[PDB]
Amino acid sequence: EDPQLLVRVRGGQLRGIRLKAPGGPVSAFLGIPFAEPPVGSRRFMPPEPKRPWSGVLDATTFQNVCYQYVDTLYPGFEGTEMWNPNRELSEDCLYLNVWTPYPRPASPTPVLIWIYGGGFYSGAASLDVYDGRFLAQVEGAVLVSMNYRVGTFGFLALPGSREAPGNVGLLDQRLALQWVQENIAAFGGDPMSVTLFGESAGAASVGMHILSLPSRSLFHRAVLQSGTPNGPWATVSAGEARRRATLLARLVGCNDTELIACLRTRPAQDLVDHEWHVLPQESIFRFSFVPVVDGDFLSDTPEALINTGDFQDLQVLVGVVKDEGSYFLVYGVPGFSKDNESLISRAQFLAGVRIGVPQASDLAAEAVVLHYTDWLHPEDPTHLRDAMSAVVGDHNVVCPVAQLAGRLAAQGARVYAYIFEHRASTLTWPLWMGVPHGYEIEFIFGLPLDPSLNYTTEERIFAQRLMKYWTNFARTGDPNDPRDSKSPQWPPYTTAAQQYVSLNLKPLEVRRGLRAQTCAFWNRFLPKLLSAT
Amino acid sequence: EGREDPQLLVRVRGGQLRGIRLKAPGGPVSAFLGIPFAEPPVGSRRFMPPEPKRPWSGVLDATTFQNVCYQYVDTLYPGFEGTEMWNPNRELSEDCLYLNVWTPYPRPASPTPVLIWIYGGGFYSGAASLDVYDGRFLAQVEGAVLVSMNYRVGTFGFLALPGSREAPGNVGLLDQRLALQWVQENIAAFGGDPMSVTLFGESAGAASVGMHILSLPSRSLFHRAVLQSGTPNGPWATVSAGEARRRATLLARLVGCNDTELIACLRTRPAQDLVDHEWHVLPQESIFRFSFVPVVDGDFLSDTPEALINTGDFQDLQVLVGVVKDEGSYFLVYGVPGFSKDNESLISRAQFLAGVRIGVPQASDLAAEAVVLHYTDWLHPEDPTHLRDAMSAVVGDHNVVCPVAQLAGRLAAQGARVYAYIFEHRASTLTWPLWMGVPHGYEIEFIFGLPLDPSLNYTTEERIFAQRLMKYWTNFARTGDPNDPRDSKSPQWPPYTTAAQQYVSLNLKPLEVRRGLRAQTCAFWNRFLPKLLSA
Ligand SMILES: *[C@@H]1O[C@H](CO)[C@@H](O)[C@H](O)[C@H]1NC(C)=O
Repeated sequence: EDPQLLVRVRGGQLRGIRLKAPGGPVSAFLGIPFAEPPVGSRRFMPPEPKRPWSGVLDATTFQNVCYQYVDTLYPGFEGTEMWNPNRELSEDCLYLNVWTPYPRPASPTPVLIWIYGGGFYSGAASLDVYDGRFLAQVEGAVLVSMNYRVGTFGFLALPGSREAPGNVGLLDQRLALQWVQENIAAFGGDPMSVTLFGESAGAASVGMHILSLPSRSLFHRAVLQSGTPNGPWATVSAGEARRRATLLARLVGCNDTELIACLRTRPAQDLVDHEWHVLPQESIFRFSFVPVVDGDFLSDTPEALINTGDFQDLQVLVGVVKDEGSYFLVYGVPGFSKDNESLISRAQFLAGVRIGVPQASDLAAEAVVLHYTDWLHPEDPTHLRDAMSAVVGDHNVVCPVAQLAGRLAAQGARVYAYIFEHRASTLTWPLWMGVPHGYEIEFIFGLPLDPSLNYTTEERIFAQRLMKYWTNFARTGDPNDPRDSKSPQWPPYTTAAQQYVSLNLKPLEVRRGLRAQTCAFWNRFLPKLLSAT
Repeated sequence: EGREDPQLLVRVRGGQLRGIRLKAPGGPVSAFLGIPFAEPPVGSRRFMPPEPKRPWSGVLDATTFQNVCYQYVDTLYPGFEGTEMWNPNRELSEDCLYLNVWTPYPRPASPTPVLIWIYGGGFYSGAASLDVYDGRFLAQVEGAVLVSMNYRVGTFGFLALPGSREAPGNVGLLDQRLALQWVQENIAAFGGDPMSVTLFGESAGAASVGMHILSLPSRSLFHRAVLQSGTPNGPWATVSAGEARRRATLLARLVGCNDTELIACLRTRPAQDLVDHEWHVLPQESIFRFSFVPVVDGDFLSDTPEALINTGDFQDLQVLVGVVKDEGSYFLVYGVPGFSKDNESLISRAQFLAGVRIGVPQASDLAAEAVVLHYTDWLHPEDPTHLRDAMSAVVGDHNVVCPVAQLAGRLAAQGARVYAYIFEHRASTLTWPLWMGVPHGYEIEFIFGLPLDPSLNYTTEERIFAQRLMKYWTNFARTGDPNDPRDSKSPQWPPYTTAAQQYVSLNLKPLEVRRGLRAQTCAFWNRFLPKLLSA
């Protein structure tokens, strides 16, 4: 009974496991319950604090992954499977993991809380890419990750109802943050220095915690990687959530109270079966059950909230990867596949745009096509392919991120921005997808430090660099190594200068304007095209 | 005759002409100036088609330029060369339908290629007698027969009651067509080859050239065409029949006036009255808009130029087209608040938004928003220098550069041999400020070879440059190809194609080949903006 692996939290005792990281041991506490299992009558409902437990709860193993769609587009392919559940599915999934240095830190240590992506329909804190051992070992970071409900279970709302208020997945996260405030000191984490970080939907979730007052007392800093609360995909209106919930119910054979009672009687997989048959249009980067603008958790739209919010005593790190949109195209854009080079035609491109920007009118779609057509090579297949990728990445990530960075900086935040441009050597996706959505995570988490993963020496040093930026940010609100001069400084992002840095194998390069012209098209023009028409 | 220079006595269909031996730098040229090609379009003939000049008797003196067609005289900057060079340089009179011929001296033995100049001036001004249209250098240095003609401008050439007998519109264009006919019949008298006639013109001259391309009865009258910074298509060169009716009726009201009764009243008005009100008839506050322009009459122009270039068969056609670096800069001082020749014209974002409304007077709110969006540099959205240049670009692109791209594109796609240029050399003698760059109209002096006149103070490189340009142009006139078929050292000027979109830079440096004529930006004006404005 190693006394370093034995901790007492408000609910009782836990016993972790000593895990091996390349440069030494780390204490891991895996599958710590933070909520009552949200099962039976508690499906679709807000989480409640886990009741205390007797004796020593075994926290040496990852708990169940929340009930979700499992991906089958490319069975047995590592590129898709790395995002697939790696533990048993179960509605009983409200668990969090903690990694600390071994021995557990002597002084209060900054806490990083990870919030996975997965389009609000999938994900799990237990994937290899979110492994906290390296950050814990190399940087001395106390790292926390939590499971939160996804799909219908986390996000199906009948807004205004008592039994499906919506945003419960987000409340799952909030409860885990609450859990951190109350318990992390026991692990030698500093509750007064909690940085949230997340990618894709996890990034949108971080952004919603920024935009939701009761979350603000629970962290001091945020990192949003390739995702935002604003933009086309991260939220739906009350009216729209009701409609999909209503539609899914009918689809599974089901007054709010009565409708929800019936949904609660259905096996999990039944709801997941028809999850994807509620989207209003054929569309990539669109997700059935996502956070709802409820006038509660989110008092207004994220757009409204970031335009008017006061972000003065807040530090934010935000960024994107070089090819945000490539990944998504192979999920229903004709002409796109991982298996060939996906050189498309002009016609495939116009049809592709109606899917990538599914909310767009004929006119708006035309505006898009005409903006993204390189007019010197109008029908070049490489150009059209790369442009399709760009349309989707810009619409869904880069421009919402630029939009967020701008508003936050204008309104008092300290903002640091990046673009991630190193394609992992081990990437199993074809070359044309470039640096796809999500392939920066393994690097931030420090996976290349595991010599058995066959990442290049260079990639290992890169990963060390990134872990340093992220943890320096966690530590100070500033990603710069406060002992260094060689390698330029990472300047804050501002609305004036619009400075961001490229993250890749070369030293930091400062660039200005993050797709400034193209994001002006998305953030300023297209709205007007739809608000008048 | 008897004691006169035997090289200066020519006969044409209407009689005998005495010309004048002129001194050019490399030797003498024959000039026949002020040859009437039409009955004076006066009195009851104002607004009417030109009637062919009735034969005269005796020897017509053709040794001086004739009257300039009645027109508005620019006063914006009194004393200033930059504006005066464009102002009438002979008496203003409605009796102005004369033309000029420059040939070698002595006149060539074998028939030589004819270049016919059609001057610009927005269809409200111009004269074939301005110094920058001096045909002597092209005549002396390239052995060209150069012909230029006056055509009625403003109301006299373009006021139209479409459908009426007494003011059918496009008569200015018909003046041009009459001089083309005169060339067909008479040019061989001068050693000109009527079977090798190249039209070239700039701005409204270029637009004019393009309308001859687009109007079948003019097609038989020339073989090759040069359009300099102007096109029959685009937002300024034509008006709908309805809009010309509107402008003409309104002008009539303004001066005190059944179409017959109205036109008859207009004909009783002094010429100067019409000029005094010609600017009071435009629908919006605008620059690069002109009141009385070619009308889409279903006669001269059987459809809109856009429709005709979209669907025309241009198989035989050889066309040279291009633009100056800063097409728009000139126009900004003529009524965009903020802009002037006397300072750097650094403007505010506000002045930019307002300038866009004036520069694109046909744009709805959303359309203008799009323009502003497209031309703003979002790195420095408030920068006065960018905003100034952007304002220029907007006006330049919308009126000239993108029309030329649309034209070049359509013509190429439909059988034409198109050669394309961007002229980027700023005259060392330019009197406009530096910020205006290479303004609209400032390639003309080079094509015409003025720098060859050592009294004009052009640099030696400009002299060599002018010669180069004269060579490009007259080769194109001669062959349909601006390239020198010998000189293979010099980089070749490739045709412009939809595939490769090649055009050449014209400046002091040897030819450079570039691809795409503001391709991205012109897709906005040519492909997107129309679609917007269907909403
Ligand atoms: C050209 O230069 C000479 C220099 O002696 C000067 O006297 C003359 O006024 C100049 N003329 C022009 C065209 O400006």
